[PDB]
Amino acid sequence: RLFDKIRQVIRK
Repeated sequence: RLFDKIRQVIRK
C-alpha cells in the first residue's frame, strides 16, 4: 500500500 502502509504508523 502507498497510504495504508503509512496509516498504521499515523495511529491518529
